[PDB]
Amino acid sequence: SRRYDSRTTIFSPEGRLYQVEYALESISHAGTAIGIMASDGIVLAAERKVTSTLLEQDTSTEKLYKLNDKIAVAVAGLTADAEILINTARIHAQNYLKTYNEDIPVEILVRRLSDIKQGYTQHGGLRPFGVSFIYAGYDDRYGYQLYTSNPSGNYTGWKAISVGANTSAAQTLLQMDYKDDMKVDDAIELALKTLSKTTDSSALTYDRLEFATIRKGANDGEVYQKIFKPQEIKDILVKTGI
Amino acid sequence: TSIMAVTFKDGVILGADSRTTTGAYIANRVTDKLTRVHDKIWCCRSGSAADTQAIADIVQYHLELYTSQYGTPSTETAASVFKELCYENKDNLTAGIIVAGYDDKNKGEVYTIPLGGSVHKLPYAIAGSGSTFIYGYCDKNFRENMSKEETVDFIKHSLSQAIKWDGSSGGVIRMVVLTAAGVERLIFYPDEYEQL
Amino acid sequence: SDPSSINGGIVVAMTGKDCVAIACDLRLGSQSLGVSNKFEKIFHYGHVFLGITGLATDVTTLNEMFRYKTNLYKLKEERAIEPETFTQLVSSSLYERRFGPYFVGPVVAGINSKSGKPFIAGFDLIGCIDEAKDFIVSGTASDQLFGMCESLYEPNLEPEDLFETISQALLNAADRDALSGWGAVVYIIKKDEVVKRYLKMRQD
Amino acid sequence: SGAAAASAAGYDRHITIFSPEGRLYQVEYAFKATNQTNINSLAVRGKDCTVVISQKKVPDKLLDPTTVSYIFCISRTIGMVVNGPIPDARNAALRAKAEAAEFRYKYGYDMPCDVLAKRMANLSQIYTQRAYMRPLGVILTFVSVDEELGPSIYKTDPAGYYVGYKATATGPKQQEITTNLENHFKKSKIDHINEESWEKVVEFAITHMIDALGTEFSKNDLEVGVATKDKFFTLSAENIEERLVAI
Amino acid sequence: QQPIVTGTSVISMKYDNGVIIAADNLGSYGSLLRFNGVERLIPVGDNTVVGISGDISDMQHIERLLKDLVTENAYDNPLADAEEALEPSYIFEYLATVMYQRRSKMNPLWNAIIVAGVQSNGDQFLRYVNLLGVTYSSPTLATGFGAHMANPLLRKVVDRESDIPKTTVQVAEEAIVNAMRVLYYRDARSSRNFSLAIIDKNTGLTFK
Amino acid sequence: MTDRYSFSLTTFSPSGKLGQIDYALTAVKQGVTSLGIKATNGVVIATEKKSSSPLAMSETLSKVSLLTPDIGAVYSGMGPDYRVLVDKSRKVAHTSYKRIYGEYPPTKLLVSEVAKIMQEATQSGGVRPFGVSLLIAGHDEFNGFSLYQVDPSGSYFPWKATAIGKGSVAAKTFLEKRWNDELELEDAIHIALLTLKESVEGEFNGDTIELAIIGDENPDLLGYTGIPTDKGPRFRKLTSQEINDRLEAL
Amino acid sequence: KWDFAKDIKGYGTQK
Amino acid sequence: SIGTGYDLSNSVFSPDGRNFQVEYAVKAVENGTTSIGIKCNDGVVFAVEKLITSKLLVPQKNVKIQVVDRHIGCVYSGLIPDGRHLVNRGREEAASFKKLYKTPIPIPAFADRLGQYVQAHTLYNSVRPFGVSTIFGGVDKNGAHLYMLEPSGSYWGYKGAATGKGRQSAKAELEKLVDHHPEGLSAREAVKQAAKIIYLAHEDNKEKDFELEISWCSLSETNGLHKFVKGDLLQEAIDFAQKEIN
Amino acid sequence: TTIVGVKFNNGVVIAADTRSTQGPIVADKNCAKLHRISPKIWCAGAGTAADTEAVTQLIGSNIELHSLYTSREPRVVSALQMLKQHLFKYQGHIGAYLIVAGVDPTGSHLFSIHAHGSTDVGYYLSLGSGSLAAMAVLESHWKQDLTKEEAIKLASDAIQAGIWNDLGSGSNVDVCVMEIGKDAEYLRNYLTPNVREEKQKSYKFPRGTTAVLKESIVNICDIQ
Repeated sequence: SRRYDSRTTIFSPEGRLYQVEYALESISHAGTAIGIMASDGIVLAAERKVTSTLLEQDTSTEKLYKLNDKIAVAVAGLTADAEILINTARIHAQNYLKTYNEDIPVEILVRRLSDIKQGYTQHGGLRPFGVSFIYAGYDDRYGYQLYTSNPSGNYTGWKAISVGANTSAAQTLLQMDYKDDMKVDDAIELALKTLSKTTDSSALTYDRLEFATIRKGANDGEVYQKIFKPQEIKDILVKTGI
Repeated sequence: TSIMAVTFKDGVILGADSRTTTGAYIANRVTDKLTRVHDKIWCCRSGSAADTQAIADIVQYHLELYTSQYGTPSTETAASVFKELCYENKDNLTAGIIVAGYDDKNKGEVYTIPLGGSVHKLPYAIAGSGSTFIYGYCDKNFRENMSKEETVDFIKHSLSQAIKWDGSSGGVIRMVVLTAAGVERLIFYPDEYEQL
Repeated sequence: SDPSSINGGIVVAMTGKDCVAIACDLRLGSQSLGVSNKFEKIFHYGHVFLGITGLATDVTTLNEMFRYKTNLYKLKEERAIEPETFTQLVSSSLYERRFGPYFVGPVVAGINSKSGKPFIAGFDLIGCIDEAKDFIVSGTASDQLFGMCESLYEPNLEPEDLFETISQALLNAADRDALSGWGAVVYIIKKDEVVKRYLKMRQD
Repeated sequence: SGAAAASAAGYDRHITIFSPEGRLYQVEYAFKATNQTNINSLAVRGKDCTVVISQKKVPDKLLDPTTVSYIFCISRTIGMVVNGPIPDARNAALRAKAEAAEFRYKYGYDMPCDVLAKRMANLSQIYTQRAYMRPLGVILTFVSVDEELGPSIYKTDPAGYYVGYKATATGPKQQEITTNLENHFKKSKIDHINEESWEKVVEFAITHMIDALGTEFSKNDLEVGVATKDKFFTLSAENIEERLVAI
Repeated sequence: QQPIVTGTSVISMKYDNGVIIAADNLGSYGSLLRFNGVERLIPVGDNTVVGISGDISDMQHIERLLKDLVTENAYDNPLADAEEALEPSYIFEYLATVMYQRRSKMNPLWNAIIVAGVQSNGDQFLRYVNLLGVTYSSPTLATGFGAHMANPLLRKVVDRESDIPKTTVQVAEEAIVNAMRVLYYRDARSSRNFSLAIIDKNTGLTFK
Repeated sequence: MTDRYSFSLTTFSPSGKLGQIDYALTAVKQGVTSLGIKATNGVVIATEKKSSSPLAMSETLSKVSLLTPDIGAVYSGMGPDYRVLVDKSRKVAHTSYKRIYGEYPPTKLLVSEVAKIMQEATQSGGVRPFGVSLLIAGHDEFNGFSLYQVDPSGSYFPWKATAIGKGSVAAKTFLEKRWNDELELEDAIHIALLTLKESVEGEFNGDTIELAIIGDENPDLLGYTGIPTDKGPRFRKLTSQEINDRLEAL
Repeated sequence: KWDFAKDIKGYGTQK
Repeated sequence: SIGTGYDLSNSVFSPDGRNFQVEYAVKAVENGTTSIGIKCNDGVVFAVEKLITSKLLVPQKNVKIQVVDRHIGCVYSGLIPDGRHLVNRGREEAASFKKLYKTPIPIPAFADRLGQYVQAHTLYNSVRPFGVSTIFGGVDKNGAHLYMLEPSGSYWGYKGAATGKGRQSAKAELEKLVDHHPEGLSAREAVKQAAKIIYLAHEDNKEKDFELEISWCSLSETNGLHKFVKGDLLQEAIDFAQKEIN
Repeated sequence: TTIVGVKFNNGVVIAADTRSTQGPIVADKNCAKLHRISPKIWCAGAGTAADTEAVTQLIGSNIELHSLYTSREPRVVSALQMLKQHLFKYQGHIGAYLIVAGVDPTGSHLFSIHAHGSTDVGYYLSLGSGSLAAMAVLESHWKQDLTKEEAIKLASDAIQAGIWNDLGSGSNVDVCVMEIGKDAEYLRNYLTPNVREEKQKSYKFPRGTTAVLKESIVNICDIQ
């Protein structure tokens, strides 16, 4: 037909905006990112595509990130357009605390930060972001939380998701063995299994990965953005008997 | 404080007293008050100083490109640049100055500029808060079409006539010259005109 | 009336052998009155500490904006703030407002976690970085404390030996000041631990 | 195959479009404009004196040849010669002459030809980022006699490339000239040239753009510049009559 | 503002075949009397003049544009030498509405502007305006102390609207020239010099 | 055949890919070879100078350039999109970081302030991107030495030993045949020129080559002897003769 | 003591 | 029509380093009347064929010369309004050269404030160039001048100029004179010597009647200003001209 | 806050008191009045010090770029004609009154600056509260064709007059000297003429003296 593909404000006769859906296949090129919601602490996870030998894949976390001492993110999409809206998020959370003097809830910035990704699928000769996220938080109103944001602006709250490549199985494998209690250390041993069983390679090293953890587990209650280093995933990794 | 300029047959002359003041303290006693705005254009900075520096340093910008784009300038053109900065911004600053130049065709010219901003034609011109003591001791000694030797001391006898009786602001004296051939800074010292 | 001479607060800083000491007063109120026994005029960001004087709005408002920042510089550079940058930041973060300014006598104190060193400084309301090594003060009663702190502080001091010369420098002065002194507070700092003590004095 | 997929599939009318070869083509099509006069300049160094020469054609008789010139005295100590159409030479000449100035108003001295070729070339890049302006179809030469570097030639093209040659020519006829002084330098191994006088160095550069150019020249078909400390200027016609008498 | 180099008075009168206006030639700085080579009368065309008082810095600013106003008239009107030229009413409104829109901006011109000339039909014209922009007309006018001293005098020559064609030129010039005497006799800042302008609907114009 | 999702940038194709970036990264691979590898006590940054004509003084323009005393660069690809970049990079040290922190920045926060100067020009039509690349390399005092790449897309892959340009994979094939973990600078330096003897044609002397180092402070370059703590630069361009002996040691 | 006021060619810049 | 793609717009370059929209404007000047200007020992004289389409037009008041501030004139040949748009920029800036410098604008410095303006249109995209080629000269301190303006932005200094459809002709009769008289014509024979030409240049349009116009600037006969003609001066110049060609 | 500048045959030099004042009351025993805009160049501002230090560490950034963009050493005159234009925008709210002197490829230089922008030149200058006294000393000792080590003394003993023969000055002296083709020597605490001797006893206190209401620990803990 007369091809309705060239601007994100064109509305094909069937009612569907094509140039948004394209973004939702610009994400499959990405690198997988997983998060499971425990009963006593969320876990996240990740996986990288490029892993040549002569580049420092030790300290540089490229996907996992923080927003403050309560909230963490795991990206899946273009990387030019992650700094743009993860500094903005930091700059949003502080500028809430700064003027209500209490911590940011998750359902605010996910609500906000997704409307930003809708302010570009509507007006101007602009593009929509190729981005997704996996939020992981805590707050008095609901406690533990998990959330997700497409490159459209639509968000939904979940219990366990994978984004990026090969989620099809990685949901399927997940949803048929996710118990509902799942103590934290019993969650990690699930997340690796998904990435172990879904990927393309067979090595699943210590360098290709990073997986972090939120923890309320301390006495004198408070939150702990525990990120894991290369030296202890190895303990996670030998312990399973890969 | 005490500056003046005069024309003659083969060119013109500028002059001044190298002294300043804030309150009643000798701060800088060797100051020049003459500006290389262009090769054969000069001036005399009377009034404030923070203003005339920047003003003069602008006018290079408009006379350094007008030099380039459109030809060598004329002296009439200069004061009609100075005038447009001093009139249009009169109610902030404090400056009243003099110019001088020369063409091989049109002989020496000297204009003047008060505080409020108004060019005028003049053969002899004076300016300075402490140089109103001379309007008598020059209008009688002065004539036209004289020469270098006759007008140099003419200046010299004037400025000491200022500083001796109640000048209240002046030091050494210096002067320059703008003929058709070239230019040369002159210098005369206290011991010369003091005993005079 | 001056802004600086309204509410009332006094702060002190002092160097020591691998230890420092900072303190402040708790009185607050209008002109010729007092309302609260309890207003911690002193704060901390990371290991680096800070203390403020003068008008209370520009106390409470400088806490937030500096807290808006160091929680970025940690996220962005993956490293806490150390003082000798912080002491520059407070200059240029005040010298932007050279006109319509804030009305503060700040201080700063902390250790540089690389060389184990101590550090303090003081400022004015448009960012003149004073880098005295022995001590530095600010408040309404500065002139009532540069004297009764000079004669009391030797160099190369020990923490509790350095403690009791803050308080007496802090008490015998604030007891003479006209607009201060309902209870105090002090911090002694070492490379790897901190403790808070209050102090006893008069009341109304 | 070279520009076949170019001329057909766009890539030749927008500036800011790359080809899958990497080549953008618009600026690579600007250079054809430089030769639209069939004109051919030259420049060389000295002990302290620099020179630049240009033809000055003999069109229909009605012109007033005093004004036809591609030599523009920019400021003092500086000068330039263009290669391209006149109008797209002025807008570069004038954007400069009001640029050496403000420097001297803002930094306290006169710019060299270093910066003046880095500045004006830091602009023609920009106009090949944005669509503000078609890139000026020129390639222009600068000259100077600096205080810290001595003589100095520089050069600028519509992309932004700039290098300070030792001697060079330009136009439709570079290969013929450039060889007739490249071979000259490997003789002596002197970046500069001898003959202290700015006079005697002209007659060197004339005769090399006679033997290797292709004909004989009068006084009127040329226009020539020169740079010396404190000055930049143009010249008279006798310098060749005091050549062929010696030969 | 507040001025420095302030001028002084001028004088006018209408008569049967035309008008007369004149000033003195002087530039002050206070009590001092620096310049005495200036004029006060800026002709425009061959029917019209303008006298000026007040700050000489601004009098230079008036003459700069009137010469341009007539210039931009000549653009695209070959007819505009004879009848489509600048008569005075074509002018004065420009020097009036400039001023009210320069007063309300609050950076005014402390000149006091007088205008004299003749229309194309042949009738008298004379009008006046100070810095605030107010306007009026009568057969004889002055400025500053000239209106506090010499206006009562010249009205003895020309009382009111009736006796205007009861008058000639020789009697007219021989009045203000005696008013000139007064100001050089008593006025503080005046000078012995003079500068005259007559207009005639038949013979035209002349000057000092 | 064409693709009709490549003449512009803000358009996605069904594989979720954008148009012109993919070709800019080809504009560099067609360009000359440049590199920089790493060591334990310093970092090296090298490339050559394919001087077009013999008459072009190949010294009036530097592939390498200083950003801060502790940080230097080199490109591979297009040129004018380099000296227009750095002139608005080093500023940003003096604008966004320095004046509000007193001191020059780390090496990676500099990169973030380059790569958005690189990404401002890939978000709106009417702007070609920077058909270049970069190898920023420097040092600081909590994370240490470093090396970093910066593509036109705004992404900055870090690295240890790497090259770019046409002669890349031939070189990258060679590095790990010679690279180690505990290597030292003056050992890591003759490697990074015998790497460049393969990706070259013709002359291989100081006047067809230029490179840099990073090391301990070079206070003799500093200028203001008399302060105890202001140890001066950490970046110095090796002159011709300082190179032109090492080859004869090889 | 006023014999050294000759080597002042101007008010900061010129020459 | 070498390039069907590279003509729809401006600000482009052909493969041969050209932009053709300028090369099509020039063909709008050719479809315009003739206009000339002679240089003289004291000043200049301008002229033009002023065609008449009907009998109904009033004579001598649909003039075509536009007079800039008293010392330079401009005559067109092409599309008139783009012209009259152009002097009406040249008639304002010259003031802005006066109120800063107080001298009347010279002639060259009046050109570069036109020849640099026109060049701006031929580098953007949202505009159209000018379809004129206007002649302009006058008098200043340093003699006379005379120039041609051409929509490429170029201008050059001419002893003689001619445009329109009578280009190839009047570029001869202005070559003859500059061989006879290197010593500089006076300003009372060039005029009638101009009328000779426009009556010779008409003969591409022997169909239709017309009207002749002249405007002239030189120091001796005018005291250094711009002015039209009238009276015996042009009437004899008419009588001079159609005589000699019959 | 008596500072001083003086030129000699092949270089220049400057010095400065080290007394601070929040009015009459002191607030710093010593403070480096000397500041840098570039390695060879150095400057010292007497007045509102906060407005002194901006312009130094600012202009030292707007010029460092210029040197690299120009591929050339700076010139001090460039450090003048920009700040001269900077201050004049503000027409005196700035509390600045500076000298500046250094070295450039064309020679040596000294210059003085005031707030409105009134800059002037001279072989010797002195500013601050003690601009008066310090100028008179060197008047009584300055010569033509002076030499380097004759100026360190003439410039130091001069501002020693700016200490004893002045009120608001103070303890120490800081000096910096340049010389062509050579680095910039920076003499910190070139002479300590006075010394805070010892009061006749220690007025300290022993342990267990004050009355602490409560006590508690602080944590600066992390992610555990």
